[PDB]
Amino acid sequence: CTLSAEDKAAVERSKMIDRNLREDGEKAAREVKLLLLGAGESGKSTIVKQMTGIVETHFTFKDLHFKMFDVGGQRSERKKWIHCFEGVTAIIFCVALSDYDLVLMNRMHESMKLFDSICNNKWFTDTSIILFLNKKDLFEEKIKKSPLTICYPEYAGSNTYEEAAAYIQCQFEDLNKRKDTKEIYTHFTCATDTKNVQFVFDAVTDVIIKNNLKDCGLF
Amino acid sequence: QNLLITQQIIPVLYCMVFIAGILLNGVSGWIFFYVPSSKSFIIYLKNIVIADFVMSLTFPFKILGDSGLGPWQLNVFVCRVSAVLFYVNMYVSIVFFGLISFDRYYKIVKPLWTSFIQSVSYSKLLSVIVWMLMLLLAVPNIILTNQSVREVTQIKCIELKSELGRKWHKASNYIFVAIFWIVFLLLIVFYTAITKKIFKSHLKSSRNSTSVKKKSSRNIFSIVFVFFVCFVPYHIARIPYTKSQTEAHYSCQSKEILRYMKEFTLLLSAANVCLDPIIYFFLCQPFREILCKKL
Amino acid sequence: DVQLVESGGGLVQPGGSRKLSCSASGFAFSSFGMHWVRQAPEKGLEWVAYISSGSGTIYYADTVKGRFTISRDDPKNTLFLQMTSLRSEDTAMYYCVRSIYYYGSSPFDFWGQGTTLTVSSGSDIVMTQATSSVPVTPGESVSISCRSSKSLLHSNGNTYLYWFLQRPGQSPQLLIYRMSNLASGVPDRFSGSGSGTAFTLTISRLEAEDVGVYYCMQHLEYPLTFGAGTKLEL
Amino acid sequence: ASIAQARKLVEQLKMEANIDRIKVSKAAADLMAYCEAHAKEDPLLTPVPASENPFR
Amino acid sequence: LDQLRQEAEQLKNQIRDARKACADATLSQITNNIDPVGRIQMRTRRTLRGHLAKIYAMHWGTDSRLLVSASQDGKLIIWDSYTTNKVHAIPLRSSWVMTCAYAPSGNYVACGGLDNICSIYNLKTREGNVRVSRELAGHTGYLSCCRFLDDNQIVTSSGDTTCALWDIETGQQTTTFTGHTGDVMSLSLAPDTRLFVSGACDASAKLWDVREGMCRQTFTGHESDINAICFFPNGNAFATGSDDATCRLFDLRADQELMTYSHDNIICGITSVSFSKSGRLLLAGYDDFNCNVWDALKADRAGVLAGHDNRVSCLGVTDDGMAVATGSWDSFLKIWN
Ligand SMILES: O=c1ccn([C@@H]2O[C@H](COP(=O)(O)OP(=O)(O)O[C@H]3O[C@H](CO)[C@@H](O)[C@H](O)[C@H]3O)[C@@H](O)[C@H]2O)c(=O)[nH]1
Repeated sequence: CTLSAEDKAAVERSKMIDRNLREDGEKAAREVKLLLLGAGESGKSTIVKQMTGIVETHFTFKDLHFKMFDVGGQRSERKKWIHCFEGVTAIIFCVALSDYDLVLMNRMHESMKLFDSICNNKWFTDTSIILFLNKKDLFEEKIKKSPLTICYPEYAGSNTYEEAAAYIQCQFEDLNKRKDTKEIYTHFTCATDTKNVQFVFDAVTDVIIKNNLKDCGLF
Repeated sequence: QNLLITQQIIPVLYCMVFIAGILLNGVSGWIFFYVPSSKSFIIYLKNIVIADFVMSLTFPFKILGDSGLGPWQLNVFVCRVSAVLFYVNMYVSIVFFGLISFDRYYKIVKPLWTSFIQSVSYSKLLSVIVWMLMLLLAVPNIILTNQSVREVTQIKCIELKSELGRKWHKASNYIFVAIFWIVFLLLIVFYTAITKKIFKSHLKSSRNSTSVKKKSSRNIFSIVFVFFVCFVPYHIARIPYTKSQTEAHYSCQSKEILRYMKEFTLLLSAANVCLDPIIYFFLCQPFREILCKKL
Repeated sequence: DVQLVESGGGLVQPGGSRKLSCSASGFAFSSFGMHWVRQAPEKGLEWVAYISSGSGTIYYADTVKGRFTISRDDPKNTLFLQMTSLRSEDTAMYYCVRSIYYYGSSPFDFWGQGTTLTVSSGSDIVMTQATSSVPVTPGESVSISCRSSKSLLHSNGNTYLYWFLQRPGQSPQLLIYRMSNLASGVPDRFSGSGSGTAFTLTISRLEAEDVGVYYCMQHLEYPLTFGAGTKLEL
Repeated sequence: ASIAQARKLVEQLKMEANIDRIKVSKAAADLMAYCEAHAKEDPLLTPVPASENPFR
Repeated sequence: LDQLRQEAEQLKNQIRDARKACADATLSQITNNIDPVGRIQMRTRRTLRGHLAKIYAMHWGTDSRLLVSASQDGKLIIWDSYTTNKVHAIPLRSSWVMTCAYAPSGNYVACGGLDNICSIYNLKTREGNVRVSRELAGHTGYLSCCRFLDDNQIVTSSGDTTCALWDIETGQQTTTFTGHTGDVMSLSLAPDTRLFVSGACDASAKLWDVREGMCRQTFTGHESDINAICFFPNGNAFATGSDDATCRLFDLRADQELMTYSHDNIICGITSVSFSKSGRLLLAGYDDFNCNVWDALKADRAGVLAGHDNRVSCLGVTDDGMAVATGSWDSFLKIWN
């Protein structure tokens, strides 16, 4: 019927390729896409250890396959490839707490600027940003000798680890201009902590439930 | 009662329902023609809008028959063809609501069974076999009347069906009521499980978690409430009416009151046609995106 | 590199059953269609069967339909041909032929070694060879002519004619696919031309490496038929 | 570092300075002539009938 | 330092003065005597489906029938455009590809992206499966564009503000083109494959010589990042699409911008630029989910292609000018005739 033997066999090959691509897409749909971001050596390598231009790390936890993509070392215009990560399930933004008292302009100021740019851009208008505050032990060690007023002159609190950490977390979360649609998950880690993967698991579970609600015509 | 409910209020309310639903479902189908079939939910919504549009097309025949202004030989066509088609569309819409509820349950709760019924790959086959099953079930209701009118001025539909026709009408209506009730129970349990999963989902976060929970719970509650108030009275009043039109153990006053109740409840079920676009299609992301890009 | 090793041949009593096997290596057997082709000790015009990639479509010859069966096993990369109630006409050498199908592909490019199986004692388009034995001299140009019952040109502009060369003691190799395209590894001395019904294969500067029997095959219709075979001598 | 980059930029600008530039009235005329000459061989500019259209 | 800067400023002023002196007329006022092309009504003839993510690049084959495309799902699909059949499907090691090329002979395909690596896959393998033939590495930025220059060598542009001509057989950078101060986002090889124009994020394009390796010319006038570039069919001119809603046609001989294609109703970026066979029509893909066909000689918008529901990332025209293939972020390809 209008098709020759070779044409029909080529159509069959195309159908087989369609089936293979559908299977691959179904397999990739359930994978948790994570975008790892940070201002530098804030602890992205440390997070990757316990969990070229783009570094892909695939790991399975509690029957979920996470693919974390690290864009460190790209050194090019970030605005030219962030749209590639529009469909990324969650963004792990790592901030070095001990970098509050360091400078390159304060290092924490640059980290906050990067967080504001990533969170408030058009491509991540609804993508959840789980935030890690690494080097909490170093921050507690150097918070008694180096007051937070160096980085945050408006900090009216005392030189206590809990108060300073809460203030820094609140300042980072206040950069979100879409709090109604985007949720920021804040976690504190020091080194080789096994709770980081559990916190990421819970955050991505909530994100996956919300996305399933959206895709079912229910949210 | 007579000549004021059946002939005056029922046609007016039905033509209001028609002027709403016909336009709403025409726009919805025009938008869905451009919506890609990316998932089972999309094709279920397309089947639902098709059924709603066919119900809207059926409505003018009913409103012209009940009003009593049309030809005396048009009520036969209304009950023989248009009414059966309307019931077919209503029940395929009900079972597709049940299928949507099951798909949402499987996608959200993430059960442990090997594979889901209404699986997306076979969802098209499921939809076509559901359509064929309902059409074959109600086809004798069209092809087994085959009886003369014998009263042009007053047409009683059950009086123009054969003995086998009457028996099949009774059995078919009974099993439509049964299939609706089991679909409603499945929908209730599926949506209750979905709500329980949602309320157990976000436990630590706030602000956004509250908004997500409120929106999802409001959508689920609106769906179940509309389904209830649009279908439950009809299928609690249909069986007494079905045995009223088929048995002589009912008095004239009881027959009339049951006919009025059935007519009003079917009016509610018909208004569900115009309610459907704002509860199901609007929440669909591709449908809303395509509709909002027109202007 | 690419290899299709056949096994399972031998002597079979009439009415018996035999399972010929073809082990594939050096190529992605899963994505390749596989044909079973029969070379009689005298004719060699018979194509037995064909299985598509993934076993989606399976075709048999009219002589073997309902009698033979062809199957494939991709994980072990093997092609099986099970034959029941064998007849004396099945005494021949069987080849498993690699055949991929896409736009610009080269089907029937590689043929297996083949196994000899000896059995004890109308609507199909036919391809005819204009000659059987052609006395040739190296360094000259030789034209092999073939004719077809029906036009091989299709509505898509493709003429599905294949020219194969079978050397003495060697399996046939694809020279020309689709009547105009040179197969990989075939020297440019071979050219193909046609007008839909009559076709000519021209060889320029003939050598001793292309002396054998030349076969023409059609792929327009599912029952694949071969030519009588033009043999070149000296 | 800065001196070398400045020298390289100056050399590049000097190399780009001594080039033969034709008038815009000439380049535009040449482009228009090329467009007119190949106008009859443009399926997009002049739609091809479905008989000779391979995408119908 | 200061003296070198002053000399560079003087050289730039001399360049501007020469360009002004050689600009005796303008293309718009020269092509005022030719009849307009009318209304171009292109209806989508083919619709290719099967990509599971946003399509970022496509490239037509020289036979005007094969069409390679790359998606962010990690798939490089080669289509038979005539029958909408998937000739090939290549899984990629990195799913962040944003460019793809089709070899003029058709024996090879290319891809690249955030992995900073250009992967060349052989299509005519004897094993019958498309396996990666070469893995060119050395770029420190994302591979934004790549164009084949015969089978043995290929021209690529990266996000580290550099382009590179690579010898595929040896895998080494035969030539490195440096001088862009912004990330190069597009490439275009001349019909004779001796010169090529590359537009970068520095709001500038550069005409480079493949053999010499030196920057032949520099073109400026765009107000934002240039994302698309394409030679005129004659090869003496090219067109650039930039982030600001305007295309610009420059001429190599005049070293000036001949035409500007912009509309007040458009405020979105331009992702792709291509010409027709005769060069009369300039087709530009925009971020408004629609493509615009302008009269290149008259700067009038000849028509609109409005079949894509998402951003039209990639666009191409066949070598015979028969059809135009536009791939968008909606994971669909559309072939218009
Ligand atoms: O679940 C059902 C029930 C009935 N039918 C058939 O559809 C027709 C509808 O009749 P029925 O459901 O018994 O409604 P009635 O009350 O008999 O309705 C008739 O009389 C009404 C006024 O009393 C009019 O409004 C209707 O148009 C007319 O069909 C009958 O022939 C049935 O055979 C179905 O297909 N499915």
